[PDB]
Amino acid sequence: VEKNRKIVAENLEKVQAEAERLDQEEAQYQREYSEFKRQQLELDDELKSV
Amino acid sequence: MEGKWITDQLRWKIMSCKMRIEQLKQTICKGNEEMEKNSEGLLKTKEKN
Repeated sequence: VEKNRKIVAENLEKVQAEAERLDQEEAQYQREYSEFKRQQLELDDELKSV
Repeated sequence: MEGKWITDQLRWKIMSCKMRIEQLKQTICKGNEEMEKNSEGLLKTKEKN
């Protein structure tokens, strides 16, 4: 049971390690998309203004 | 005394072993419940991933 516990603990740890990496990636997608959104929200006003 | 002293050593050995079986059975229950919880958590995390 200690062996199985250790194996499963490593699986949970390594799977959660990917979860936190994807959290940084998704956080980065938001950080970048927010910039593209900022630009888009100006081009739409320039288009309407022009 | 040299007679009872020997049988009481055995009695203490049995009682000690029983106290250790009670401990190991609980240790396995604890280990299993921790593993079962960790397995359900891992499954949920894979699903989330």
